[PDB]
Amino acid sequence: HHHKICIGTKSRLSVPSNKEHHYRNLRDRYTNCTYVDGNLELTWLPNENLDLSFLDNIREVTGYILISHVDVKKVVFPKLQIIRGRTLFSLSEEKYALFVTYSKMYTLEIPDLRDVLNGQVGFHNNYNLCHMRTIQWSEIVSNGTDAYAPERECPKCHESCTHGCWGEGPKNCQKFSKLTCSPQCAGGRCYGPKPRECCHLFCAGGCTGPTQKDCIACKNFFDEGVCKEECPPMRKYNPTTYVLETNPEGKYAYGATCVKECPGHLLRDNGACVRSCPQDKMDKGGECVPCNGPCPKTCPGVTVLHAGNIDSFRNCTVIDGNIRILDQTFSGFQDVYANYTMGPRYIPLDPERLEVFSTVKEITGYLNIEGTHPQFRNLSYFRNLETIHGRQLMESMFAALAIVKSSLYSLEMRNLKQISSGSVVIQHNRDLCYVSNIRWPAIQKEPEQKVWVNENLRADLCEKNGTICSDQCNEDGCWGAGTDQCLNCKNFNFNGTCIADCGYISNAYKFDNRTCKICHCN
Amino acid sequence: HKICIGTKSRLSVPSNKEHHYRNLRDRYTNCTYVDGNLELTWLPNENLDLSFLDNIREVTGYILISHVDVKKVVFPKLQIIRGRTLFSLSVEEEKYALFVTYSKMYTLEIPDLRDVLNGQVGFHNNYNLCHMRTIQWSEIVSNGTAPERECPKCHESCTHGCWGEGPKNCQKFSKLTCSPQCAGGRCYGPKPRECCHLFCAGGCTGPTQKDCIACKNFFDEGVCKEECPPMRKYNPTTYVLETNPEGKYAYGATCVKECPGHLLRDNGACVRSCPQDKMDKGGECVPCNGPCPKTCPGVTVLHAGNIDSFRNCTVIDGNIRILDQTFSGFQDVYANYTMGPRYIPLDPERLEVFSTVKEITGYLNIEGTHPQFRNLSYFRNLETIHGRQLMESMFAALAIVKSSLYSLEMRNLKQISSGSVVIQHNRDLCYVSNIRWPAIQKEPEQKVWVNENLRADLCEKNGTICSDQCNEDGCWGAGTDQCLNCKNFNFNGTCIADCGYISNAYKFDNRTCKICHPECRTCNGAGADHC
Amino acid sequence: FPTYKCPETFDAWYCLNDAHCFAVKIADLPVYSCECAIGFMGQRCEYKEID
Repeated sequence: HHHKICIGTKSRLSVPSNKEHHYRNLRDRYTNCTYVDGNLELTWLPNENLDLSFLDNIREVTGYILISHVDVKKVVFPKLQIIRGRTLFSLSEEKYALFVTYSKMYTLEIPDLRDVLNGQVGFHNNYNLCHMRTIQWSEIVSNGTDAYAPERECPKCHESCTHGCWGEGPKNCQKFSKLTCSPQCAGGRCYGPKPRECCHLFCAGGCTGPTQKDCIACKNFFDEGVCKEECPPMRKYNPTTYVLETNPEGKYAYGATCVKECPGHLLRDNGACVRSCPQDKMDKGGECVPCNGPCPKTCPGVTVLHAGNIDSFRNCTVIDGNIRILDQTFSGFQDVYANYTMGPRYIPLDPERLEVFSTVKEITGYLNIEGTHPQFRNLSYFRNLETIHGRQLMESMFAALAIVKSSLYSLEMRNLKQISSGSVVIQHNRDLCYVSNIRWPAIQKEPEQKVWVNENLRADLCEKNGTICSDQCNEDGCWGAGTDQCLNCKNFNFNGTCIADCGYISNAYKFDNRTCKICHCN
Repeated sequence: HKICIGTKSRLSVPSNKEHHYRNLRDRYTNCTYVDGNLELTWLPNENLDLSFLDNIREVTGYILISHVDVKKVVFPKLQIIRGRTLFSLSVEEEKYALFVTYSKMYTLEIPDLRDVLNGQVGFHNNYNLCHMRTIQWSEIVSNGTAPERECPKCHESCTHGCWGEGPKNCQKFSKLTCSPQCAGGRCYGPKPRECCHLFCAGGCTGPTQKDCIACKNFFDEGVCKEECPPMRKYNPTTYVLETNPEGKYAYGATCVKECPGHLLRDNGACVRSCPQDKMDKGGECVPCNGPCPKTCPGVTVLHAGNIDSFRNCTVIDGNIRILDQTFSGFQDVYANYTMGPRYIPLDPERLEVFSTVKEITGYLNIEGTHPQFRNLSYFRNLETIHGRQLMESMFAALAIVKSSLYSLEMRNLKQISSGSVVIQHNRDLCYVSNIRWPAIQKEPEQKVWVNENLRADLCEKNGTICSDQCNEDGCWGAGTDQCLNCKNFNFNGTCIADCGYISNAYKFDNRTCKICHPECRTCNGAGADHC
Repeated sequence: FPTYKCPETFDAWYCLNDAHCFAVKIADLPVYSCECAIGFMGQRCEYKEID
């Protein structure tokens, strides 16, 4: 539940090469979303024709909102009421929860924005933008602070409007849960002007009655509509019996939210909902558990693979993060720092160095491969990879496995039994073969997960070319030419390979029709 | 600020009511805070003093007042009743945090009573009682007449009702009285924004957590907390539990930096016992790698019905109480108060079950009487009593009261982790006065009571007095193994004067002899060829 | 302060250690309680008093 949770974006003020792909991305990410866990950034929408109805159901944003280079005449957040600003946007010193630059929109309408809990509001260089000066941010911006001219003549604020408007009409009037209030409830927000009409101290940006049960949103912790200092512990300590009892009423803490089950991208650990397990703890079935014996080794993911960080993956059983393999990876690539200042260039590396990933069994994020090199074929380096959890996904198509414009002839990663929670995108690999014939839902966990497989080497050319699945093997496909490379076998599986009848391979007892086993038979 | 332990015998009483009165006076005088139920019953004579009530400020269980005929019952300082144990008449029906019944008092004055946290209030069939109908119990209870004699109006002074005649006696309001913004709490002025932190109990003198009267859950640093500072603190911005340098263990309504040490530590808490997922490790309530050692829960009373369960236990979680009825056998009663199954008499020979037992996490209580229940050698392999749960106001880890015992015989008992030794009125029991109990107890703060057992001189003449082979520390019985500590040499848990007495013994230490390797008869040393 | 005899089954078997059973009706309900013999206490008179 939570209604619909989005993940916000970190990539900030960064320009996109293709404006249509970008719009398509934002539309995909935000549609039907009510609660954006992260930052919501509208960047580089230049076309005034664009349809921004994906903003239509957003009600709360945990991080910041960045609106930059947006040129559509009216930008409207019809239902957003709260910006938490748990993370704030600031340039290379002031820190923003709402920041609007270089946009050409005539009107920015947030008619129901009651409270910005943290960080400051800021506007910069928006020549057609209007009414912002009529707002009186001191009301909206918690902390009780005043926050940051247009080219046009600006429409008289509607007559209904008590003070200010976000735009034209009466539905754009600014509401005053805070300033309207009687002094008698200083340090809160009243639902009416009388001195008894105020709100529970937990309430954020409004409310309907005096109880913490009537809060619009809450400063503290929102448990299924009610607001509490703390989330009901999963284990509650009994003062009488001195025993840390298990709590039937227990919930997990997801941010300032209180949930029965933890969202897919997080792990539950000690009644909280964390992205990573602790050092002394093991991920298992979505829960941090004690790992029996010593804990298995892990290394963090890297934004781009290169000579500098390739060694760091030596002996890794789990990769906590993402893997991007780019032309840059092989080429060696010119680094850079956020300041935009140039960085060092790393001698290039060749594909053979990718054998580090031989010990790897799981990648918690996504696996991405767009690198090209004459010797970089097959992905047998990941021949022991079993699962890719799509705990974090790529920005477009929600991809957990995205192989794009790579110089690969085959995948070759058997043991890849599961991609949970992602979509697979394999496109434009000139000499990639096999991918067209793998039925990826067999590997995917939920039918709702999508697969895009377009623009690779023709399956017909691969037949002619010779490279197809073994004559053993069901219609599921194979990762490459070999006899072990098969997703599933028809005809009986023995060891890592498949044979027809346990008559072959000298000895083998058939303790299944679908499996055989070795002898020191029957 | 004295604590006292509440009784739980309901409407039951001693035959001797003067004794009963004196029993209550002992229990409650100078008591600030009563842990458990306070049952004030069968004061049938007016003019009993009732002063012990004067100092009570909090009662964790229910308060029950029945068959009390004193004219005026006053709780001068009682302000909250937690009702964590409640009183009932049948298993179905209301459970009461306060119930007064069949009682002859003219007035029950509990002024200054602010909060009944859980459970309901009941008055049944008690004449002359007054002003209770005038009281708003909706104000005192979170959720849940025809007196026949006159009934004086409340003082003019006060606006609603009263507890009794004074202007001191009118009911005050801290709850119902203040602004609706305070749902869930009491409130210290009537303005909205003049409410007290939801963390405390029974009112408060201002808005902050340092300001309430009692802590609802935990008191730490003179500030009420709902939860002790966590060992791992969650961060909502980046979804991770951090390690908390400020973290503290929950120890029953207080937060302590280190646990008591006779207790275990569950993740954030000083605990008595590990839950089914987990198991004891040195200190910690660690999880079980594979299987979880099966364990043996303590029993409320040991009898022929439950004895079998204890077969093959190394650790008794809970305690062991062998009482008279254990040997005599008894009928059981279900929780409905319908009679249950009868239990045949237990035969002391059957206590052999405990010979496998090494540790007792609770307390050991022996009060049972029987012609063949002479020694306590069934516990010969018991080595520690943890005292994680103690017995009576004496706070005993080991209580032996009026048993038929003649000697203890518990050779391996090396430690009592916490709590006291009380051994009294055992008529032919010996040794117990000459046992230097401090030796056994873990801390010198722990106390011992040893009185009224078979007189030391009378043991001496009988010669049940303990080997020459053991020091001033005493002993559990007469034999050489029995001694707590060898006087001179120790060979195979046996106390010996000189290693040479046994040919097969060689002198390993200054206080030890070990037996000679099978190989040879008499050795100089500890070897296969050495002998 | 009227007190009555217990049902036979309770009279005989409810109270232990040579106690006597008494019964009261409170709110039309039978409550069976006990008068303990010297040195015993508890609801069914099961525990030995400690000095």
